[PDB]
This record gives sequence, structure tokens and C-alpha cells, in this order.
Amino acid sequence: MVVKVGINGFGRIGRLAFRRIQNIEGVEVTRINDLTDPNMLAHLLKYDTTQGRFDGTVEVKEGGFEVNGNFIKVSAERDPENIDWATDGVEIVLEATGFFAKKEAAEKHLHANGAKKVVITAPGGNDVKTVVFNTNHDILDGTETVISGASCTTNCLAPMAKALHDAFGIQKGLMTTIHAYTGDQMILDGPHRGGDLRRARAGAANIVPNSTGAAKAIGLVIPELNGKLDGAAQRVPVPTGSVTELVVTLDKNVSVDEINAAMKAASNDSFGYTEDPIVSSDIVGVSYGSLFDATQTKVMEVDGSQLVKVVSWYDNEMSYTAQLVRTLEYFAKIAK
Amino acid sequence: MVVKVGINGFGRIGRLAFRRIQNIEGVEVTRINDLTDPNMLAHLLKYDTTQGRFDGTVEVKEGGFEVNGNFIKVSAERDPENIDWATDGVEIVLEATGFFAKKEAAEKHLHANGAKKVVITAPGGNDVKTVVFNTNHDILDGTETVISGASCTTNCLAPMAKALHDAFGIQKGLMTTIHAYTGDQMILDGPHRGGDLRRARAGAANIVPNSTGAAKAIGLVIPELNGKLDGAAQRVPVPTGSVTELVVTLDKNVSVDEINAAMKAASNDSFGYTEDPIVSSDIVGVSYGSLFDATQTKVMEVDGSQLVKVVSWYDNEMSYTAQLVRTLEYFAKIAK
Amino acid sequence: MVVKVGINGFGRIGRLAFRRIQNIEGVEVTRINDLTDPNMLAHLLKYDTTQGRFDGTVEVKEGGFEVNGNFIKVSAERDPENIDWATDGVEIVLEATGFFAKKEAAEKHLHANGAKKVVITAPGGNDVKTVVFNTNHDILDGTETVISGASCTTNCLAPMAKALHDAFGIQKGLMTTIHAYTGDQMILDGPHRGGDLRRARAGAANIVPNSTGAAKAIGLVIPELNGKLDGAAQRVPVPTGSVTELVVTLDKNVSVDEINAAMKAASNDSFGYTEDPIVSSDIVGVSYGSLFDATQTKVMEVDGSQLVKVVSWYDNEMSYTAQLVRTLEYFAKIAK
Amino acid sequence: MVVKVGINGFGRIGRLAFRRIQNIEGVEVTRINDLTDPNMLAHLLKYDTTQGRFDGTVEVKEGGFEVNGNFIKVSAERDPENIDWATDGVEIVLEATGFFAKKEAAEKHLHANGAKKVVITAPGGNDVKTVVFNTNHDILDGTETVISGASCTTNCLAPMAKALHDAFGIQKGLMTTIHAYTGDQMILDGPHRGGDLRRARAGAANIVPNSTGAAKAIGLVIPELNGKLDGAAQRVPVPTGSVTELVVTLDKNVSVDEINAAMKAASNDSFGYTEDPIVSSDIVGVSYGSLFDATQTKVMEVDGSQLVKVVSWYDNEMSYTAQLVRTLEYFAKIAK
Ligand SMILES: NC(=O)c1ccc[n+]([C@@H]2O[C@H](COP(=O)([O-])OP(=O)(O)OC[C@H]3O[C@@H](n4cnc5c(N)ncnc54)[C@H](O)[C@@H]3O)[C@@H](O)[C@H]2O)c1
Ligand SMILES: NC(=O)c1ccc[n+]([C@@H]2O[C@H](COP(=O)([O-])OP(=O)(O)OC[C@H]3O[C@@H](n4cnc5c(N)ncnc54)[C@H](O)[C@@H]3O)[C@@H](O)[C@H]2O)c1
Ligand SMILES: NC(=O)c1ccc[n+]([C@@H]2O[C@H](COP(=O)([O-])OP(=O)(O)OC[C@H]3O[C@@H](n4cnc5c(N)ncnc54)[C@H](O)[C@@H]3O)[C@@H](O)[C@H]2O)c1
Ligand SMILES: NC(=O)c1ccc[n+]([C@@H]2O[C@H](COP(=O)([O-])OP(=O)(O)OC[C@H]3O[C@@H](n4cnc5c(N)ncnc54)[C@H](O)[C@@H]3O)[C@@H](O)[C@H]2O)c1
Repeated sequence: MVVKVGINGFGRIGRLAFRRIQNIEGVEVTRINDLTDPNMLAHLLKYDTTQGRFDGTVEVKEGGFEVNGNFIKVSAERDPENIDWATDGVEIVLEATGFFAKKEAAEKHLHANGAKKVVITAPGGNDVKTVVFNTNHDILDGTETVISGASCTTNCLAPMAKALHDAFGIQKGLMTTIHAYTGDQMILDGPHRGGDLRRARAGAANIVPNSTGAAKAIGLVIPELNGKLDGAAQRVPVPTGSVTELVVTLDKNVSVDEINAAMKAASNDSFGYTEDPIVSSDIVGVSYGSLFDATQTKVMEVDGSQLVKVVSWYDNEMSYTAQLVRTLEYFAKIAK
Repeated sequence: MVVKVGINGFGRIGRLAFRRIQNIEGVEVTRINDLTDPNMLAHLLKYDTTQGRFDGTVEVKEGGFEVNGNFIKVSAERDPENIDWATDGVEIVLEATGFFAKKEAAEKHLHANGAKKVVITAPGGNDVKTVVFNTNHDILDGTETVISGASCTTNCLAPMAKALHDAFGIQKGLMTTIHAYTGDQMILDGPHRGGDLRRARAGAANIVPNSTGAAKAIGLVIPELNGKLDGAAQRVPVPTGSVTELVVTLDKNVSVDEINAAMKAASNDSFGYTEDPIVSSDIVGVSYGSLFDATQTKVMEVDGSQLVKVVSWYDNEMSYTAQLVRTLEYFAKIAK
Repeated sequence: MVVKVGINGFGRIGRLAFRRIQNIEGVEVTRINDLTDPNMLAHLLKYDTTQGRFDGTVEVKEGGFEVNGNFIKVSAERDPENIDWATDGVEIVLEATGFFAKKEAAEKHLHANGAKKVVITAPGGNDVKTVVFNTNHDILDGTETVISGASCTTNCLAPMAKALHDAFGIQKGLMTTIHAYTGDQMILDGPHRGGDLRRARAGAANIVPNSTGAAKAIGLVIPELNGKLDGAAQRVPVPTGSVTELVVTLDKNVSVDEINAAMKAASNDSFGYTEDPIVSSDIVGVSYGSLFDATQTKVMEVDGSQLVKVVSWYDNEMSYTAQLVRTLEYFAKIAK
Repeated sequence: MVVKVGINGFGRIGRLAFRRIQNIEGVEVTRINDLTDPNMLAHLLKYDTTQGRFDGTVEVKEGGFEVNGNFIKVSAERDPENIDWATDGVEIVLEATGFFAKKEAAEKHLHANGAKKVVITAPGGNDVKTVVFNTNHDILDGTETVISGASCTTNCLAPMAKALHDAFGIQKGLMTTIHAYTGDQMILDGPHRGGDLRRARAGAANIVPNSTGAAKAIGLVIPELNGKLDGAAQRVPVPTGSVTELVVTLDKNVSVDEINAAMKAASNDSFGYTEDPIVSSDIVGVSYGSLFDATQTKVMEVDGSQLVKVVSWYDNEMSYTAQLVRTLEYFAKIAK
């Protein structure tokens, strides 16, 4: 009754997903594929700048490493169609490299003696179901071969936008996420391999504007909001931890207290609520996908009409990963 | 016809104001007051983490220091009433400590052996004239005893909001400034003397939400926008350099290109225009009070109505200081 | 038989000491004195940028706050003579403000309605007993009224220097500690109240040389090394976490392996040993006072004589605090 | 009388070398080769996080870009033997990619219709002359096909070690350089493509120990010191700017003043001298290869013998680049 999982890309999301999977019964990781040797991967699992020391033992072995005595095979195949996942019983692959985040590319894992299903740890295109756990995981039926866990920002934005929309009716909106720098930025100014003149700049030494598709693509998660939102990011020098601001007009006039109460009423394991005046370091490592912050709510009313601002925190690392593993765990129970 | 100026508070703004005044003919600094000895102040003028080495020579002397051979007297009086500005011929004081930023407090400089006029390098309350150079410096007549150079954020916001309002009619708006950390934050978590639970946190290690009065108080500079705007800040880990986002509804529907063209048409020495995809380090040390970034403009249109987003950069240090010294120079020329 | 403790200065060391005392049976904190209101102190206990969320509940009350339901009284007296420690049963005060770190100043806590004994959380001069737990806590007899827990650097240096000296005989040495920035540095360039032209500079944006008395003062802990060592610091942009390098000449020639084996043989709960290639974030929050890093050992031999380099990590916050509370617990158990 | 130069690798050193070459008469850059398009390279030349805006105009064109109206060809050939340098008149190549830093690899530029000589902007192996300008550029005769400009640390260490050795006789020494992070570190924890478990860690969020060969290889520059020194690095979170500490024993006993005077006597355009208590931001952009800091000198004397500590600053970017371009300019005059 345990589904065997493989991780392609033992990066920030891959390693934290591995960490969370150590505390759930329904799945286990039997194989990791990356581009390096087992000693590099074992060391990066054991020691983690932002998420702390690993909870357990890690011992490098020939061809893999042992976690609390259990051997995990490590391979270094650059091409997914060359990974023989089935040899190690792997049925579902977490595709966490950032290089195969579309249906046709992720399908490369599904070859003979490969895997059966793929969860992309990122937006995966419009022909792949895009799931924010506890907002729209109802759309899965288990027959899908490739699904998407969406982005960090989408998992933050979606429960907040859904709750506000259901209560008051979102007409239109603009989003800004103030976001930690990530591994797709350069450590120091240099050529960006994706052509982005702003991610080319030193990520820990600048406020860096950058594009994000979370608001424009929200219809994959909340169909009623298709075509109603847009937004962007300001990437700033913290190594993890982020926040999403959303400014909207609504069908109903509201008060600050009414907004905050509507968010609290929607709170659950994915969507948290706080009235404490926290800062970004306080959400590093949290398990909420989105933490609504009532201290930042604003309503600007002039001449009987309002602009409404709502703000939610997210650890783009652990908040996203908690949501990803919730979706993986659910998908594994229904996969067919 | 050269007006003698004193600086109270030889801090970030005080020292950079001194630097800019070295290239102005109409004013000269003859006296500095702070809380320390001349060697400390001379060293901090010569060496500057974010704004570079001083352009000239600085040499400590008895009771002050020489800048390019010219002696500047230094005193260390905590109470402005005890500063004998008149001994050094000072007529106008730049009040840059952060502790006397209101009319009655700034008037402490005005006494028999004191000065004649004060420019507060900060918001100064609603009963003193508040000037953003090249937006409303025509409200000065030279008879004022205390004026305000507004805040960094106000000098960024004002030319952008005025150009947008004049062209299209701002109905209501919300502002977020993503702002460099400043000296009123704690270097590491600890009790904040002002009672602010967020400025208590380590400023170079967090995204820190905090309040800002610039949007609400814009009516002191643009009277037609009184009651129309509000906003807040996200303080982030860069030691200087900031950006202001403004989301509004307007009386007229517009396009992105129409907005950008209206901003460019309003550009001058205070309000710059760029289409280059810059980041915060690129505006450190600039002399614009506000640098509009056309790459960040957005229009979100639903059902015939729009949200409009406009964004402008500012070096909260040198951009503000350039505006402050423009205002000081003008005020001194017409002073009576 | 539980000794009641007060904390003067609920700062980085004061708050982390409180956290560690929650897991010690022999002492309990009944009173905190600082300069602010209880809401500020409660918030700073609950949320901590570098050391994570508090393990328990914290709730503000009238005149203090409750920790896991237990009320802690809070006062705000700037002068230690005015703190009525005895009202709350306090016998031993942790003097953690940084402003009373000498015998006569710490004695201000000792009066009719005050405390009985003081532990200074810092060097306290050459006339108070200076204790590094598990190196020289046997010098205490419990009759002392004022003792010192030494500095962070001393607690790192002492077990390493003692093991090396006992095995091989230290003749002379120089120390460099590459140290996290601390609260006595300015967040941005500005006048330093202590007159230090380098701690005046932006602490999270520079490599900052600064003085350290730990090596010169080591004779208070290891008398045989009086007059043999000196050193200095390079303060760098991490908010906590530090490392001590020591270069010596010895009475005996040695090999790298011989040095490392001597360190490992001396390891205990205070002095750890590692061969993993860790970085500073890996020691944040550790409970060793000193963690020897065998990967950094060097022997430079020319013409039959050697320079020897040994290196040990320390979290200047939690490593020091773990040592401080070990000493407090021991001192309270034998106090008379 | 102008020698035409090509740059392979328009990175930190490549772009800053280009910037410095704009102010010297004897050489000009006619071709840049990297891995990207001209718009990326032009943008990175124009805007520079740590070294400021480019002094001039940059305009992208087809197949290259214009600098102050002069067209520079850009190509994107991954393999040096495929670059037809001679088509653009290039005689000397600055090999600044980091991927061809050995004689056999650098020689790939010297094929038919290629270049004539290569200067590696890094250590290049022991069969390549290794030059620190104004310390040993006398060893060049111009017949060499491949030479090395050494490392940043070597250019800092060498004039200081030479002056100390000539004056007093270095017996043995150990070096620690506290160094800015560089582009060979990961922005966030992840697999390091060189296998380095410490450069795998987030470079702007850690104190990172790492190896350096500058001390052990000093004999390539100062033959008398072969086999007498060793050392290592602590890489810390500043984006440029570094410092080198050296601890030695000498043939003569000395005083602090005697050491400082010997360094000042050796000062020139490459080796500067200061007594000001500066920090790392103060040496960003300087043109000295090495800036001796008299405030950090120490002499630890016990029982008639001494340990001696000397310390010099360097901008690992511009200090190294100034030295590199001095060597290039000299080599171009004598190349045959
Ligand atoms: N970091 C975040 O905040 C975050 C949040 C949500 C989603 N994501 C998404 O998750 C994915 C991974 O991001 P990350 O931050 O963990 O990146 P990362 O760079 O830390 O990890 C990528 C890993 O993939 C490996 N890799 C690269 N190419 C490979 C190949 N061909 N085969 C096997 N392994 C390969 C790398 O060696 C590395 O270990 C991306 O799609 C990203 O958009 C990231
Ligand atoms: N830094 C910015 O981005 C910025 C921008 C615009 C306006 N301002 C405003 O300018 C003022 C100064 O800000 P700053 O960032 O330069 O602060 P700062 O802390 O760098 O400088 C304040 C200076 O005042 C001195 N000082 C304090 N109390 C004093 C007293 N009683 N008498 C004499 N000197 C005293 C301090 O020693 C220090 O040198 C504030 O009102 C601030 O709001 C700051
Ligand atoms: N942070 C470290 O790495 C470290 C390590 C070892 C020792 N120490 C020592 O511990 C002491 C505290 O250092 P810290 O880093 O915790 O400093 P901190 O600035 O974080 O804390 C000092 C606290 O004392 C309070 N305070 C100041 N003056 C006071 C007064 N007159 N009465 C009551 N409270 C007052 C402040 O409000 C603050 O909460 C210093 O002696 C320091 O040298 C610090
Ligand atoms: N940054 C420093 O402090 C410093 C100091 C002294 C020496 N160096 C040395 O200079 C060299 C460059 O270092 P950097 O910091 O400028 O690195 P960098 O990463 O900034 O620049 C390397 C450049 O080379 C390009 N490149 C990579 N492979 C290539 C190929 N096959 N063909 C063409 N171009 C290619 C990259 O796109 C990039 O623009 C290294 O050898 C380094 O050790 C660096």
C-alpha cells in the first residue's frame, strides 16, 4: 500500500520534498536522479543553509546513500528517457529539475521500463492539470499521466483569491510578489542562460523586477478568475521567504474586519491566518501553502468605490513543498 | 551673495547634502552639529559604503575639519537651542537628525544667537510648507521660517502621480514602496525605541512590512489628491535604493503606451524616464528625484474599467538629497 | 531547591538564555528587566530571525507575559540599583545588557531589595572569576557575588587552546576570528557611540576589522597562557555564526593527524569535533561552545620548525548561551 | 602602434578589463567571444552592480555592439580553436572564461587564422610564466605564447611578502584571505559542478572555507619563497572586496613601526599604503593590486621570538584587473 516515488532533480524542491516524504506513510522514495555523485547529494541533504540540518542520519554508499539505514539509489542520467525507473519500482516521478516542465518533456519519463506518472514541481503548460492542494485538487481523477503542482506564488495566491472571490466577487486585480531570490538568478552579474537581463544581475545584492505568470494563469486553478488578474515580482536579497500582495476591485463594498474574517473562515492546513506583525524569516520552514496576514489589509474608499489590498506570506521553498507533497500523496492514492 | 548653511545631524542625508553643496555656488556649509567628535564625522564623510569615496580632501583639525583646505566648524550640542549658529554666520539650517521634524521643534534653531530659517529633511507636519522640487517649489516666497523637503518616497511618488493625474484623472490609489533598509531599523532583532515590532527585526536579513505616510499625505504637495491615496512599504535587504509602485483607477481608460508617453512628456531633471531593464544598484547615486520605469507599466482591463500600475525608482539617499539641495538652493536665493 | 533567576537585558543573549533555561530543572526565570514594554519583549521571544520560533506559547499580560501559562514579571528600570529583584524572589541575575560588565557595576544589583549574585554575560574585568564551562568551572566555590561567563570567542578558543597546550606546549600565538556582525555595529554608516570608526560602518555590507580581547585575556581561563596570545576579528555579513583561527608555535613538532587526534580526544559536550566540510549556517543554534573543524588544520614546516593552525566554529549566539546556562546551572547548584 | 586584443569570456574580469583598456593607448579590443547574444553583453557592460555605470555609450548592433561609436564584434564560439581571431586583427587574447586556464587549453586560440599570444586571467599551471605586475614582470621577454596574470590573492600577497622578505627574511608563513564570494559559488545550496562541497553552498548567506593555492604557489612569483608558505580562504557575503592576512616568522626581530615603514617604502602604483581604518567597501574599484593596511599590523613576542602579522586589502575584481591590464599593456609592447 506504499507507492514508490522517484525524484528527478535533487535540488531545493527535490530535497525538501524528500524531507517531507520521510514523515508520510503512503509514499516512499526509492531512486534519485540528478547530474552528480552520491556524496554531493548526501551532503546537500544533510546540511541546508535555510532549512536546517536533516532530521536523521545520511551515509554515502556505492551508487547511492542510506537515510536512517534505508538505501536510496542515485543515478546521473541527463535524459529522462534513459532512466529505468521501473527497475527500482518507481511509479510516480517528481520532475523537479526545471528543465522538463511541459507535457511532452515530462512524458520522456514514461518509456518502457520507466515510470507511470509525473508530477511537475512547477507550471507545466495549459494541457496539464495544475493543482493547488485544498483549492482545486478535486480536478484530479488519477488517469492523468502528467500533472503540475503549480508555482510557489500560485499556491500562495490561490486560496486568498478564492476566499475573497467567493465572499465578495473579484472584478479585476493586480498582484506584486516580493520574493526571495532563487537558483535561476546569477550570484554575480553575468550572462543569463535564459536571456533575462534582470536575472543576469547579482541576486543577493539587488531589488530585481521580474515577470511571473501566476496571476495571468490563475484560471487553471480558479476558472472564474481567468482573464481578470495580472502581476509581477520584485525579487529581493533574502535566500528564502516571500510575500504576495493583491489589489482588487470587488462587487461589494467591504470593511477591513469583514475581509479579515472571510480569510479566517477559510483557513485550514493549506491556508493559515495570522494577526501577528511577522517578517519573512518567521515563515521559513512553515507548512502552510499561504499565510494570510491581517495586519496588512487595506481598503481605500473614495466616492463610494474601493480598492482592496490583501497580503499573504509564503516560504517559496517549504510552503510550496508542503503543498506539493500533499498533492503527491493524494494523487498516489487515486493513480490508475 | 553666498548664503551660509548649517547642518544639524551629519547622517546619511546630512553628509550627502554636504557632498552635493560642494558643487553649488549659492550656498556654503560653515557649521556642522552632531553628537560626536570631528574625527568621527571627517572619517564618515571621507568613506561611504554605498556612495563611494569623497571627491576631495578631508583633514581633521581642532574643533572641526578642513574640506579641500576650507575649515568647517563642528559642535556636539544635543539641544538645538544651545547651537550658536550665528557665530558661524549660519542663516539656514538643514535639520537632518530625525528628532526635530515638526514646526515647534525646528523653531528651536531660531533664537538670538541661532539661525534664521530651517529646512527639515523629512515630513514636517501639515502646517509647514512641504516642497518637492520641480513639482511645487513655486509655493515658496522666501519669508518662511520652517519648510519641509518631504520624504524620499514623496519625492519619488509626486511627479509620477501629478503627471498621471493631469493627463487622466486619478480617482483613488494604493502604493507599495519596496524600500532599502534605513537607520531606524535594528541591525539584529532587539527592542525598538519607537515601539515598532517590525523595525525591531534584523533589517538586512528580512522582508519587513512597515507603514508609510507618503501616499496619505500627498495633498501637501498635490492638493487635488488629498484623500485619494494610501500605501505601505516592504523594507528589504539592500543598504540603499528603492522603488515605488502605484495602482490607481482613472477618469479615462488608457493603454500602456499612452501612460508611458505621458510620463516621458513630463520628464525633466527631477523626473527621469527609462526603458532599460535596470535593477536597484543601477540607481544608487543618481540625481533624479524619481526615475519612471516604463518596463513595469501595466493595465488590467475587465468589463470596460481598468486598474493601472505605474512604477518609479529612487535612491532614497541620493535621489532625495538631490531634490533637497535643489530646494535649499532655490529657497536660499529667494530668502528674505 | 529551584533557584530563581532574573535577566537584566532581554537581548540576543538574554532571550536565548531564557529559551535554554526552559529545559533546565534547577533554575527558573521569574523577572525580566529591560527598557521597553512587555509586548515588545514577548514578541521578540516568540519570533527570532536567526534562532527560529519559540518552542511554546507566549501571551502578553499586565506587567509581564505568560510562557506556557507561567507569568514572568517585566520591568523597565534603566538603573540596576532601582530593580527590586527580591520582590520576585530572584537570587541570581544574568547581567546581559552590555552596560554593567564590571565588578562595581554588576554589584549595583546587590542591595537590600535586590539580588544575591550576578553572572555577567561578557568579560567582566580581571578581578572577577571568568568561567568557560568544562574548561575551568572548577574555580567556582559558590561564595562569589559576581562572576563572568567570558565572551563568545573565549568559549570557542579556550578548549581548543587548552587541548593543544596540554598536548604540545603553546609558546606564542595569534588569533583571527571571522565573526558575525553584532548589535554594537551600525546598520548603516553613522556615528558610533563608542568612538569606533569601523563599527560605525554598515555591518551587513562590509568586511569590518575590529579589536578582540579574547586572546590577550586568555590567562583568566588558562593561566599558563597569560602573555602568550593576541588576536583580532574580521566581522562579516552573516547575522550569527563565527569561526576562530589560531596560529601558534609549539614546544613539540607535530603532524596534522596528530593535532586532529588530540582535539578529538578532548571532545565533550562543550568541545565538539567534526570532519564534515560545513559552513557557518550549519552551526547556527548548536549547543557546543566550540566545534573543532579538522578539515582546516595546517602545519607549515621549514628548517625543522613549524607554524600550526587550528580552527573551531561557534555560534556566537547559541554556542555562548549554551555555555552560559551550563555555568549558571552549576553556579546555582553550589551557590551559598 | 596599437595592438589589437580579443577577450574570451566577457565576465567580471573580461568586462572590467575592457573598461580599463578604454583608458590606455597601446591596446584596443576589436573582438569579444562568449556564449550569448550581443544584447546580453552590451547590457552587462552598461550596468554593473558593484563597479557602477559604464563611462560612455553602449549601443547594440547586428553581430556586436558599439562603444562610444566604435564597433566591437561579438561571437559565441564555445571552442577556442574555432575562433578566427586574425579576421579582426587580434594578436593577443585575454583568456577570461575560467575554462581554458592551462597551457594546452589556452594554446587552442593559436591555430591558423587565430591569435598569436594568450594571457590567462588566472593561475595557468607551472609551465606558464605567472606575472604580478611590478613584482616580477621582469621575467617576460615577449617570446612566450601563453602567460598568466596570476590570481587576485597572488597579486595582493606578492608585493607585501616581497617587501617583508627583502627587509627582514621570511622563514615560514601561513595566509588567510577573507574573500568576497565569486561566480564559482552557488547562489543557493545545490550541486557544485566542480565537486566542491563548500562552494555548493549559498555564497551570500554563509562563511565558506575554501582552498587557495596562492601561498603554496608563491614561488612562481617570488622564487625564494618556494616551499615556505601555505594558506586558505574564508569566503564571506560581500559581492566584491577582499583582504589577505599573513602570519610569519622572520630572520630578524622587528617592531610594528619598522614593519609599516618597510611597506610604505615599497609603495607604488601597484602596492598602496594606508593608515586609515577602512572597511571592504572602501577598496571596491581601487587601482592598487594590493593596499597595505598599517592599522592591522601585529607583532606577538614571547621569550625573544616573534610572530608577525601583516594585512593587505584588494578588490578581487578591480585590483586584479588593474594589474592584469598593466601586464597586458607591457606584454603587448614586447610581444614577438
Ligand atoms: N525554489 C523555489 O522557490 C521553487 C518553488 C516552486 C517551484 N520551483 C520549481 O521547482 C523546480 C526546481 O527548482 P529548484 O529551486 O529546486 O532548482 P535547483 O536548481 O535547486 O534544482 C535543480 C536540480 O536539478 C538538477 N538537474 C538539472 N538538470 C538536470 C537533468 N537534465 N537531469 C537531472 N537533474 C538535473 C540540478 O543538478 C539540481 O540539483 C523548477 O521548476 C522551479 O521553477 C521552485
Ligand atoms: N536615509 C533616507 O533614505 C532618508 C531619505 C529622506 C529623508 N530622510 C530623513 O532624514 C533625516 C535623517 O535620516 P538619516 O537616514 O540621515 O539618519 P541618520 O541616523 O543617518 O543620521 C542622523 C544623524 O543625526 C545625529 N543626531 C541624532 N540626534 C541628534 C541631536 N539631538 N543633535 C544633533 N545630532 C543628532 C546622529 O548622530 C546622526 O549622525 C530623518 O528625518 C529621515 O526621516 C532619510
Ligand atoms: N551577541 C553575541 O554574540 C554575544 C556573545 C557573547 C556575549 N555577548 C555579550 O552579552 C551582552 C549582551 O549582548 P547582546 O548581543 O545580547 O546585546 P543586545 O543589544 O541584543 O541586548 C542588550 C539588551 O539590553 C537592554 N538594555 C540596554 N541598556 C539597558 C539598561 N540600562 N537596563 C536594562 N536593559 C538595558 C537592551 O534594550 C537590549 O534588549 C553584551 O555584554 C555582549 O558583549 C554577546
Ligand atoms: N572574479 C574574481 O575575483 C577573479 C579575480 C581574479 C581572477 N579571476 C579569474 O578570471 C576568470 C574569470 O572569472 P570571472 O569571475 O570573470 O567569471 P565569470 O563567470 O564572471 O565570467 C566567465 C565568462 O566566460 C564565459 N564563458 C564560459 N565558458 C565559455 C566558453 N567555452 N567560451 C566563451 N566564453 C565562455 C561566460 O559566459 C562568462 O561570461 C577565472 O579564471 C577566474 O578564476 C576572477
